[PDB]
Amino acid sequence: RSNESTSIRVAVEKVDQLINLVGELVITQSMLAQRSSELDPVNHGDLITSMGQLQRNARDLQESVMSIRMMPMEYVFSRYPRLVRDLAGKLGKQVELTLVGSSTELDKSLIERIIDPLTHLVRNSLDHGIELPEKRLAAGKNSVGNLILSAEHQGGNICIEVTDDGAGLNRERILAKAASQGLTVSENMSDDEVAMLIFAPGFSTAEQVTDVSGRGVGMDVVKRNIQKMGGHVEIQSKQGTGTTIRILLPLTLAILDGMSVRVADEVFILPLNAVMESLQPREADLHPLAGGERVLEVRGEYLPIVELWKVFNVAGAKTEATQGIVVILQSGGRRYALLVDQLIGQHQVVVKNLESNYRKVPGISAATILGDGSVALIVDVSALQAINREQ
Amino acid sequence: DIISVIDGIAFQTNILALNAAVEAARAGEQGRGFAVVAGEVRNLAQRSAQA
Amino acid sequence: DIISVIDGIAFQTNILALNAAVEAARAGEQGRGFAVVAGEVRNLAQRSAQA
Amino acid sequence: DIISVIDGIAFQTNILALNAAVEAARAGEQGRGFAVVAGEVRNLAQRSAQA
Amino acid sequence: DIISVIDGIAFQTNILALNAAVEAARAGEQGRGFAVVAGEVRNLAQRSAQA
Amino acid sequence: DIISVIDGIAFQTNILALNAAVEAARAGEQGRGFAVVAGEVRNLAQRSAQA
Amino acid sequence: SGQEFLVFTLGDEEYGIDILKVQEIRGYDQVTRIANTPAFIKGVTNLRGVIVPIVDLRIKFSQVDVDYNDNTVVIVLNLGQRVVGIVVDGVSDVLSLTAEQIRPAPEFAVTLSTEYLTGLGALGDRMLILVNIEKLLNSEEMA
Amino acid sequence: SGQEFLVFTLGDEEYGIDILKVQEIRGYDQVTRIANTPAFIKGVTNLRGVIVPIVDLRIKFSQVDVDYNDNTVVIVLNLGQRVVGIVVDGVSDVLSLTAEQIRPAPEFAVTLSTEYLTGLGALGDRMLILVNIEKLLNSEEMA
Repeated sequence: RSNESTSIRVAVEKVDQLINLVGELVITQSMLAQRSSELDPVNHGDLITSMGQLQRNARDLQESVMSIRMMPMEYVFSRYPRLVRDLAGKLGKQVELTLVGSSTELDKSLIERIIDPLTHLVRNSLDHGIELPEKRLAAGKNSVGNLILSAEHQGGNICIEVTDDGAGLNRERILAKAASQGLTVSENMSDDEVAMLIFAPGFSTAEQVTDVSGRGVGMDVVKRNIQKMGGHVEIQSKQGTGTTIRILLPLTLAILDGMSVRVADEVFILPLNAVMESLQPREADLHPLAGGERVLEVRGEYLPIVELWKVFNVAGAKTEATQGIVVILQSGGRRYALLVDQLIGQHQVVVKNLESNYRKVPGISAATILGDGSVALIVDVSALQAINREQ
Repeated sequence: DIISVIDGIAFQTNILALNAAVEAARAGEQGRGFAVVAGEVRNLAQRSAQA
Repeated sequence: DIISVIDGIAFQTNILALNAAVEAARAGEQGRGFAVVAGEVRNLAQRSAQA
Repeated sequence: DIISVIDGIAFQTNILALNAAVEAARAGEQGRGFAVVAGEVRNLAQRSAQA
Repeated sequence: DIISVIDGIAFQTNILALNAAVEAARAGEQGRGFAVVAGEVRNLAQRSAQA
Repeated sequence: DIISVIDGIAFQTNILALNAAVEAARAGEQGRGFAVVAGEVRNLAQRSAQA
Repeated sequence: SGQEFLVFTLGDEEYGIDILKVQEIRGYDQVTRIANTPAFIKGVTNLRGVIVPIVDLRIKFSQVDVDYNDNTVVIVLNLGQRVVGIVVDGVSDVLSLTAEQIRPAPEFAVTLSTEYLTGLGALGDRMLILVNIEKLLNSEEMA
Repeated sequence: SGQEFLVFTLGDEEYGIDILKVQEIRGYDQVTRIANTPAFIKGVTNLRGVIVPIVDLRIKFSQVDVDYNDNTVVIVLNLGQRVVGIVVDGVSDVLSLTAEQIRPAPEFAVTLSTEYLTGLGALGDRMLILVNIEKLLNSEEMA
């Protein structure tokens, strides 16, 4: 007997209202915190000091409200045995489900939308993935399967993996189906990369989705729900080994970490997750390129140099890379450089959607506001990744 | 002519020293030392360039 | 001769205080208290040297 | 009038130099670094004030 | 001209020994082998510099 | 007479500086920092001695 | 190892306190007088949003000659139940008294009492009077 | 990096030893001549309250001339079981030989120095005669 406690019924609407109150609070203190840094430290001597203690307590209460709103993952894992132990006996197989990390929690709103996606993955493993006991012993594999549903925390995110030891996702079958619909593929892609190509419209672990799977939900629909929640998805499978599908879920989508770059008067911002390195290339690492462009040599690899002033048509920018600064970015595995005039530093600005009064423009994803009052345009890294390909 | 060269070399030293501070903070806790070191090296370049 | 000595003593104090600030930088948040004292000592060194 | 300021600043430097050593010894093994630097900086304050 | 070079070389030697001495006694009881050597080299650097 | 003393002080510096690399070899890659410092400090001792 | 203590000056005499109880050291700062309080208590001053009263140890001991200068220093403490500072004319030097250097309090009359004194710190030709600032500031008079 | 060594010059030739075994480098201090010992063993000295018998490697190989001016220095070793000293004309520098630079020992009818020749640091043009300091002082000629 360690320690006990009690609980009281609380309406979900009341708990959701807390996220709205603390939400604006975290967003309000973030804007005010930036103003105290830009202004002189005289009047803001003790204000900046108190902001540090509030900046941490502001998130502690936020994470506390969320944690109270989450629920253990065991409640979600308690529904998989219903489909594993039952379908195994109906089809004539032996599959034992294993649960790892039951102490993990997850938001209630996320549990009402991740059960069916994961339920579809388990259904495919018990039909196309895992084979019969006889076929498994023939290839030296154990008769009884081993489905594992792992889950754990990750700072401000939650990781959920669905490891399987079935027949594995075929490689030659995905390349033939992906190339038919018009998807860029190649033989250089390893078995883990080809597994990420099963997200095409109307397609899943098997070509027959609507015919086999009753519910009209597949990898294309699963990823759609993940985008609405702000998560990601990864697959690391291989033929004759197993299958694993990872699914991430965020917790707070109101602050974006990114450095503020300046390009002649106008100021922009670049995401921090995409920025790799930065330096000042000289004449000993700059070569021409077909089409009046240039490339940056980074440890032998010649990366494409994309001018940020050409996309926005900024007058008076540092056209020469020796005078300005070049930052190495990345989006979708491939890396690419970006030319700017002068840097500022890392600042956690608040995302501001521009579609509220107009619409998205090419080369920009979101915006925000600085301490003084000027608006800062957040450049889109996904758009710049497609410009170098056309060069 | 030498002052023009020192200004050019000092300018690159300030930009190069600035990138060290940015790359230092990118690592997080594994670059706190280079942050102040790089932040101070660039300061000397501005004084030398301004001088 | 004494002013020349105080100028050197004040200069050495800046070097010693400079290393203290660099040490607190590599330590991270575990040296903010010494950074304030180290920076303050450096300021007095400039005043003593300038004076 | 300036020596009176240098003498005063020299005394304040000794106080601030010892304040770092006080918090340094209280930190334990992590503070031994500042104790060595603070120890030498304190000696310069005495020589500066004595000068 | 040579004394001016020896003066700089003798002075730089004191800076390198200073950083090594501060890093030696930065933290940990195992900083004895580097603190003693760094301390002696730092002393000889000043004697050679003043000489 | 002073050059004879600087030659002796510079010679002793090579002895203490030489031991710095020996103590650093025990740490392996961790003591690689003192190896570079000891290597340069040992070289400066020869330059000051030969000079 | 021996017990460490923070020594400070108060005009002519010298006293000491435990270094563990000390938090930081900083120059004099403006305070706020409290309604109806003793004379040895200057006031309270803000520090990181916390009320840290300021007490003058030189006035508490009831001395004959009292002086004031711009070089006043205030040693911030961190007791197990309160956070009250102390004013000192100037820090002395940190020491590490051993079991032999820490002698009991005198037998004659002194400034404080036997309970408000930990012992005597011997260091060459400088006799230090160890003061138990912990129970002193947390005594019945201060509550 | 590879294994580190400490190369020292003995007039013309060069010999390398394990730098990890080297304790501290010193000069040619006074020693107590012991006529009972051979000729290649000068005497003993008192270092850290331990009798460190000094050895003259330049005499063991039967060289041309042996000097004892200020250029000569001593290297304090540390075999764990005892502390032995060796006289050297002058240390070169500290290096780090890799597996490719360290060459195997030669072959001949008589073992000769092969009892301790761990390898030959063939650093391009500069030849290094790596000798095991432990087996060297513990060989039949030294034991």
